[PDB]
Amino acid sequence: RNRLPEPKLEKIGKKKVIITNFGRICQAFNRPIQDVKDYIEKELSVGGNLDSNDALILKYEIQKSTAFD
Amino acid sequence: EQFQHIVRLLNTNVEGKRKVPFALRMVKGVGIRFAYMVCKKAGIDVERRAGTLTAEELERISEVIADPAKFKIPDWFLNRQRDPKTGKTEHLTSAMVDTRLREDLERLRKNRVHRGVRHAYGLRVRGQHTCTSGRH
Amino acid sequence: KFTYRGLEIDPLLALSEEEFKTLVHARARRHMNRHANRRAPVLLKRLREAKKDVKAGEKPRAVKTHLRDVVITPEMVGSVVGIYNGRQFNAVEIKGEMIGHYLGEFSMTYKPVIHGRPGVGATHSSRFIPLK
RNA sequence: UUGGGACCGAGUAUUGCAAUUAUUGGUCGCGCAACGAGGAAUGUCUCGUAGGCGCAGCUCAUCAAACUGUGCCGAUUACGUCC
RNA sequence: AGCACCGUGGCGCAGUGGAAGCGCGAUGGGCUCAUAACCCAUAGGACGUUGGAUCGAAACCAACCGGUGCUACCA
Repeated sequence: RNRLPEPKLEKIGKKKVIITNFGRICQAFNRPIQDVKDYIEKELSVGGNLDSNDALILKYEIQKSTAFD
Repeated sequence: EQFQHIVRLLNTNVEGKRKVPFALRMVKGVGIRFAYMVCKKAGIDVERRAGTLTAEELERISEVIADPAKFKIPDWFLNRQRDPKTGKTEHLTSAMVDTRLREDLERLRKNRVHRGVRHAYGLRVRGQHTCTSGRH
Repeated sequence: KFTYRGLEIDPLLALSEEEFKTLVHARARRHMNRHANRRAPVLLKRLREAKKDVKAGEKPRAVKTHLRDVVITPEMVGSVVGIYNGRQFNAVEIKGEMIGHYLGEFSMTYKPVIHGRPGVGATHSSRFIPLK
């Protein structure tokens, strides 16, 4: 019943989805950055990167939801 | 025979430029000072720097920069007139351009007058505008 | 220590109005001449009042004024003056090196700016900057 | 570099009831602060025009790199097409 | 436990001796009524580490280290 930060999204350009809360989330369950990112991006089979101000980018497009979970 | 190459006039090296005033600019020193060459006891223009300590001797020039109140006495021509810690001064340096300046700075810094506040932050201290230029 | 023009405190005090405005910069001179007819009627009095009354070993009682368009003469040196930036009377004591100035110069009228991260609209290119 | 000046200190006079966060002139020092023909891209022009250059009016105690108007010096190319 | 291959910019990699590059990126501009699409300018390299061969290499040889695959299964 632990508490995990609720990932929160943005729809930019109606293609990309930026995930602001990425950095905070990865910290919480105590795993690093690149490795976590890999798994996500592999499943969805898209590109995009991280870098930046540690907000993720993905080329996957969805109707905005909490269904990233 | 022998030409100049890296002369001195302050124990500071000075190019052998082939017109005389333009060499002295290095000493700070600028054109509308120098033209006192009349009173400096080498009246020369159109004459090389290389001819120094011959019979157009060097310390002639040098002395007239040190004390210009016996080779003629006008102000409106001097770096610092009516000092605000002594009564009056002439002042033609280096070396004291980076000392006298710095002391004025320090004075304002202390008692915290507006000019001195603005200059500690490195912001413009005159009229001036910011937010479009200068940008570093 | 302090030298205004190579003058300690006692010489400065000794000078009459004529001998004074001769000695000072161009602004100060220009000011005094143009004025005449008082033009600091209260701001002299209030100081010299509380100045006198002191038993020394401490500064005079502070006086407050809005005005800042008035010079600093060697008369008013040692006093504690208020100067008003539009919401706060500000504390200044008057040193011997504040002679040849005005009051307002010592009293700041803005907070200096120090920034706090630029928001959206700064950077033309768009990212919709999280979170500030 | 004697090309360019940006910044910066001191002195002085005028404008105004009030010039401090320098208002405007006017001379000394600071020039060793930039900048050596400028990427992707982009602006409007066909003859007294383009471009270069200066003056006045405007605002108005004071201050014009702006705007409005007038004059001087004065070209290159095209006078075609629908991409 | 051996064998094989690999180690180069944030990430994936090119480069058989005259020896710092490319694709994705990050950051800032430009194209567009906006977004994709698409151009341009910036910063970002102990070429795994050590020794050796060589006039001279990141490239060849050896030693060690790390990563991955294959075979090993340890009284």
